[PDB]
Amino acid sequence: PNTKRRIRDPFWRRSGWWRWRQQEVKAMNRSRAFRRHLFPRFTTETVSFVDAAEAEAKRFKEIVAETGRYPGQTVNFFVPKVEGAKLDPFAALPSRQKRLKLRRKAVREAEEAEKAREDADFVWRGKGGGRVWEERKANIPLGKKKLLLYCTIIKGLQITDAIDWLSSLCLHRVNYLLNLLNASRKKIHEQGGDISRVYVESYMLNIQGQIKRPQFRLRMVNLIKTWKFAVVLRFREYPMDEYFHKLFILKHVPRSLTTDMRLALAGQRVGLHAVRDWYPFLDSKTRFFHRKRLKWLDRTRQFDYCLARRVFKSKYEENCRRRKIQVLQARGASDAVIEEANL
Amino acid sequence: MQIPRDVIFEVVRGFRGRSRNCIKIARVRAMKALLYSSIMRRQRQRRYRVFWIGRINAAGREWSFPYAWLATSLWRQNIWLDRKMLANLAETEPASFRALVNEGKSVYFWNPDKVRDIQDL
Amino acid sequence: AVPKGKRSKHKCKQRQLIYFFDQFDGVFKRRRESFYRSFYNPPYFSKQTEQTSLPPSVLRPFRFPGFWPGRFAFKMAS
Amino acid sequence: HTESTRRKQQYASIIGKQGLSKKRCGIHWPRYRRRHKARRATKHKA
RNA sequence: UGGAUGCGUUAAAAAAAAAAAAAAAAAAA
RNA sequence: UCAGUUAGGAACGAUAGUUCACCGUCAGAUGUAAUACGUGAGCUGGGUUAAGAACGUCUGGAGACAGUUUGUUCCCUAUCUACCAUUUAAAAAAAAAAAA
RNA sequence: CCUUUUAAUUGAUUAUGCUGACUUUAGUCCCGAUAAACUACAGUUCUGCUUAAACUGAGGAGUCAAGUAGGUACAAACCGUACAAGGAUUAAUU
RNA sequence: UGCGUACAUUCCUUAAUAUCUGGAACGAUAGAUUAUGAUUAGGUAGUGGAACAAAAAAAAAAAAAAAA
RNA sequence: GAGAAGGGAAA
RNA sequence: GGACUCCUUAACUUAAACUGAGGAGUCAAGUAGGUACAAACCGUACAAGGAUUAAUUAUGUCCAAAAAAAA
RNA sequence: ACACAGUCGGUACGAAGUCGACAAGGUAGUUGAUGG
RNA sequence: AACAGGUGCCAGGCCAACAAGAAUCCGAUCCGUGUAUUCCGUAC
Repeated sequence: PNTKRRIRDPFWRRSGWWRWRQQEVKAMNRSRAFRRHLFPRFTTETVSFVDAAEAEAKRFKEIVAETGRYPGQTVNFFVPKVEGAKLDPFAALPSRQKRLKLRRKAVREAEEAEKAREDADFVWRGKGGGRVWEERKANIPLGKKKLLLYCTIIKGLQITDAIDWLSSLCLHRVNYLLNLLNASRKKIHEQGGDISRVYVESYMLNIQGQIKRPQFRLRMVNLIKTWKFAVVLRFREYPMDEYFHKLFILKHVPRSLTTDMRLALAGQRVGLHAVRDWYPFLDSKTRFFHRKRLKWLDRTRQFDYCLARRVFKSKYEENCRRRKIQVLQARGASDAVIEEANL
Repeated sequence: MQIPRDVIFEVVRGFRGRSRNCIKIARVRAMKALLYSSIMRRQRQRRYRVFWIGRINAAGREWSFPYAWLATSLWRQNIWLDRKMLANLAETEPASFRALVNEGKSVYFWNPDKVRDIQDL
Repeated sequence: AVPKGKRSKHKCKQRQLIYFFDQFDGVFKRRRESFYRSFYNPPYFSKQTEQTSLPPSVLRPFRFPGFWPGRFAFKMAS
Repeated sequence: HTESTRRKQQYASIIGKQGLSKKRCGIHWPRYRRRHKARRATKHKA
């Protein structure tokens, strides 16, 4: 290796990383991160995401605690769980996966409803929202200490970025995580999620155990352990508004996407217009200078957040629709079939 | 046990590390915490009293009447406002505190029977 | 020589973060950079995996159709 | 100890409620049944 | 066409010197 | 003898388990004391204080001697303090979404 | 519930306690002796050591162990494997 | 000629079991708790009194106001 | 004005 | 078959938190204050419990640290 | 965290307004106490 | 209340070849051998 590479330390620095310095520097960093945002100067509404299943579970348990009875009970009372009991007192409520399914259903319904709402182009929604999947893999022969490294690598990344990350490491036991990621991506694509805007939002490690083997030594017998762990990953499909605000406004673009763009330009698989088309996302320098240009246009009030968002969304959707139509046409399908596919 | 287990676990809330949930360590930490509380609750009265005393002394010195003379004057005048009340008047009722200082001076600075004028002889 | 006491959870967490940064900046960043630079060449084709692998190819896919301005597929011939 | 305290708390939570079932009572099912039989005992021949 | 070391050669002067890692009227980042 | 703004320095051997010493050479500058008689988780193990064995001596003996001898496994992958080395940064991992 | 009783052997921060689980040391110690190629027009890499004949009238000069330790698909499976006349006079059939 | 400083059964709430605290008093269908009554209430070994320890068993889990 | 002999430093 | 301070003593090198006697005080088994910092010295109207009132105990009054120097 | 890692305390809104507000001002919603 | 077994869990009267209730009302989400009231059988 370089032998002069700068290796980072999160707790100490030559420049002075005492706690007061950390406070001041992180105040500066927070200020810069907040100022990096551009916000629309006119919106019609401030819709916020809510989870009906979670709200109903909360109210159900609050009623149980407040009245000592199930909602609707008039004679008997609530019976907490005891040792050996085979009945779940909260069996009527949905499970976590059921709540996730209901969330996906509600997201689909709201997406369909928004297509027939006036002024839908001037509504602020915020960070949270979209569909969520939770995928679990068990029997991984790795320990907490290594799994923490491999998951801290990928947390917060787009799914293809995470797959590229973990594939570059050439570690045999990371094949488990790679299999989980590949299977999750395939499942979401088959269910109809847009792989392009699926991110790894969080992870959870659950121990399962450790198999012990004797190790015979000079004066004692030891026990060497092989771990058994399970990993749960939370994938989230960002809504189109959040995707726009992330990629276009804050310039937080997947490196996999940027690499694909650069490879296309280098191989001349696209026209010369692609350079200006992809300028807002192509490279670090282009992203920085486009962010500067957008900031100046916003401060002169020539930039329009809602119009830019609409243009970005329309271009993305039209590209996807063209892909679908042309892949159908490549099969020799009839005009009636193609038309009916759009209903 | 010296303290009930539930009380121990309730008192060790907010502590660091194993002291929150391990009974062996939580017991020692809770014993020390409650012993400190017991001693300091008995000790804090005089620590508050000295604060009152210092505040009164500064307020009186502002008018050139140190705490010693002020206290003698009030007690001699049959004014039995306590130290906390005097400090409160000093920090929140300056006019009334100045009136108290004036009353104290009127008794402290008594005059001898005969006064001598020696400015021109 | 042996430890005189048990290392605490706080310090173990600190060590986790420090070792993460060490391994990151020493191995993982470099490996990822090399992996992403290798994309400018056709993928490696192992002659010992011929019996089961796909035929050799040079094309590398564009994996974000929403950003593709060109054609995705050609019309069926006749 | 902790196990005895937990078992006593659970028994105190369930034992006072009429009409429970075996799946609700778990390990306390025979004790609950005997308790209800004793409570009924007073109704015999009114 | 060269490398290291001393068994080889040179110096034994400067200390407000050689040198360094935090320009600081910025008093609540 | 007294005195410092305390400045530069004082070599090697025979017998010997030795320290302190004796003797020999060089030099012509005995130095002294403390630091757990500094320092064995840094080294050696010659003396010395286990099992074997021998001489002198004491008892009736097994045995013994602040008498003499010969032989006899010197462990530890350093957690903390200390010290010597050593260290991009505001950022160049991830995240940090306001106003109403 | 309350009441009365119970011989429950009835209250565990501690016996280098017992039976176990799970942390710290730590992602630290631990990795045995020599290795290459398998090819866009022929071939014979290098090294350590030397009983590697398997009918020539001769069971091929031993014992013992593997309670079947060199069979078989890149298998720590399934299946198969010790024939004292050695069965293929199989120079056959095609 | 002063002042600082430790101590409240001043206020409020509890407790006293090897025969002497009023109490041999006032009540009494099973003691409600003393308002300027007294002594008072640090404590190892030792000794003593009391309150718990969510359970089980028992042939006593509806004569109980108002509502239903 | 004192083992003021914890530190500063006072007539 | 305890420790230290004090008074009076025997032994000791008129030595030792030395040894051994006769009496008081604390500790032992007694918190919080002073005496610079882990019993034995000083002091207590000695600690059932709670509280943002008060008192000249020892002992202080330049600062660390509460507490005097009008005209 | 200086801390056997605890304990006792712990920030006192608005005037951030203004077509404001006894004796003098030289009009500042400024000022009155003070010769050796 | 030991008027045993089984029946989705606590049943004298649902089954169990010889007695007697598909008894009624009330039950968060299914069921009830459960609560309350009542009738019947028993030399079991």
